[PDB]
Parts: sequence; C-alpha cells; structure tokens
Amino acid sequence: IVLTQPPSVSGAPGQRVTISCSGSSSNIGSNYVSWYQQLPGTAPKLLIYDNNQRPSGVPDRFSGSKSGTSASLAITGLQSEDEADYYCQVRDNNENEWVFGGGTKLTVLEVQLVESGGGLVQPGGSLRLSCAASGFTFSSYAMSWVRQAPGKGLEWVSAISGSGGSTYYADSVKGRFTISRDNSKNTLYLQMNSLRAEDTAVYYCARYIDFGDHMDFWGQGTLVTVSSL
Amino acid sequence: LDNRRTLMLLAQMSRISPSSCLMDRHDFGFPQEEFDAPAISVLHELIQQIFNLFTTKDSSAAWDEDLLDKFCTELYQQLNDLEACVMQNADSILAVKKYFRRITLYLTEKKYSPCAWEVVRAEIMRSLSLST
Repeated sequence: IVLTQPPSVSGAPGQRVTISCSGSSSNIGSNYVSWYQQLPGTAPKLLIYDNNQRPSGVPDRFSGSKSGTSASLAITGLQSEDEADYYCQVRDNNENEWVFGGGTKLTVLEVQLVESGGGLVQPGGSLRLSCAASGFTFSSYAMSWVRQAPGKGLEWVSAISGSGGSTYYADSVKGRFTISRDNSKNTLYLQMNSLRAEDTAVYYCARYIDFGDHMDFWGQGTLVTVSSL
Repeated sequence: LDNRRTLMLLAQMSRISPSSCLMDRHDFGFPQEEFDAPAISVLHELIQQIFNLFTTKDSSAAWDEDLLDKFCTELYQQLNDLEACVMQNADSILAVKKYFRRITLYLTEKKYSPCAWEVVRAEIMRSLSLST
C-alpha cells in the first residue's frame, strides 16, 4: 500500500536539504509525482507537479526529481518560513487509488472551495459533506476528498470524475462512503455512513488538474469527529 | 523550434475531457535532460517522431480530419525548415526514439482508447513545451 518518506528532517537557514519519497513502480515507477506543502493550520498547497514542474508562485529553491522508483524534493537557501510538513503524492496503478507519503516534518533551525457539513457523531452514525465551488467551470474538473486525522498525515479518501460517471475509493472507506456531484449547483458531496472513530479528521475537498495526477487547490477543511461521547 | 502553433492545434484536438480519464495518465520518461544548446539533430528527431506518430491510420481514426491536417502540415513545414539547417550524440537521438516507443507500446496496451489518446496528446504538448 505504502510510499515512504523520512518522518522528519531539519536544516539551518541557507542550508540545502532533501526529502525522499520511496515507492513501488506500480506508482512512482509508472506515474508523475506531485509534492504538497502544509504550514501549521493551513490547507496543503501544491508545490511541485509532474515530477519537476513548479506552480506559478513557488520560489525556485524548490525542485523535484524522479529516479526510477523514488522521488526527491530539494530545497536550497533554506528559510524559517519553509517550516512545514511536506507530502509526496502519486496514483498507484495496482489499486486504482491515489496515495500520499507519511509526510516529512521540516524543522528549521479567484477559485474557491468551501466544505461544510462537518460535526460530531456516535460510532455507526452518518454525515453528508458538501463542498461549494466557485471561480471556475466545475464540470471540467475532477474532485477529491482528503482527510487528515488528529496528529497524522494526509490520506486520500475518494475521487470523482468531471462527469460523475467514475468514482474511486480508498479501501478504508469502500462501500461506506459515497462521493457525489451536482454540476448544476457546483457542489461536491460525500455521504459517510457506518462512521468509525478512525474516520475522525479534517476533510478537505480538492480540485484535480486534468488527468488527476495532482490537485492545485484545496478548501480549508471541515472537522469531523466520531466519539462514543 | 516554435511550437506555439502545434501546441494550439493539439489543445484543440481534444475530444474527451482528461477529467474523465483519471486512471490513464502515464509518465513516459521524457528525456528532458537532452534539451537543456539543444542540438538541432534532436529537435528534428522530436518533430520527426511526433510526425510518424500522428500520421498513422490509428491516429486518423482518433482525431478530427480538419484539425489533424493543419496539425500535420505544420509539423511538415517545421520538419522541412529543420532539415535545411541539419547540414553537418546518437545517444540523445536514441533516447528520443525509445521514448516514442514507450508511447506506442502504451497505445497498443490500451487498445488505442480515447482516454489513452488524450493522455498522449497532452503528453506531446508537455514534451513540445519542454523542448524549447
């Protein structure tokens, strides 16, 4: 199932540091890799895509690399503002699933997505998540849901095509969750049934660019907690 | 050398939305390093290969008549122009050939499906834009 990064790495300012992503070839060997940055409290933002390509505003001390079956993020001229968690991401051709690495904690010496419907529930309960989208032509983009449990790293949950005719789920939630879409109202849904305590997490919706190899945009997230209390 | 026109025609040749082909994209190992100055013999080989690629029967099956013709004739001049200046490293030219077989292999695997074709169209766009 898995795609491993070093749990932590640090450097001094001005230093250059590297973050490894080691996967199988059913994923990294086969597919384009993306990296995501997550400052404390913020949603992840895209940092590197198609292995070595850099989005608009990203400084150029950030670079990506792929080498057979592993990816590598490199930061130069390290700066205190780079303190964040860093995640690699790629599709796995075997499982028909997207997957994030366990992330890496770096320690230094017009478009809109708005998720709603979160809350608090008993194990075995049900919830429906909405994501209100705006600032783009919604039909034309695949979407996903991605959760981060308390203290843990990113986990892909579900995805759905621009049309709606194709849906994909992580084993975790297979058959319990159901990803929906209403392109007339610019909303993505996620029906969560038979909830478990492990489902507890902030839920982000995210917009897939093109073939779903990477997502350039994330909502701020809705909190979902499952407790017997 | 100036792939603007080609890039435009390519973006327009699209028939399916990539947003429907979520399990089709593939990293073909484009040998980007050979284009960072970039030898013309290998620009030529790039265009040359793209041309072999899109002038097949399978190609003509997948794409619009009008668009594809404009596209191919552009490649056709690009080629002629390139070919003048190639009066006058088989290592680079080889990596380009290999890359393009990875592509046809792909297309064969996927039974030349519409989704597979979109993946490829876009893949070329990427390689074009990264060749300049």
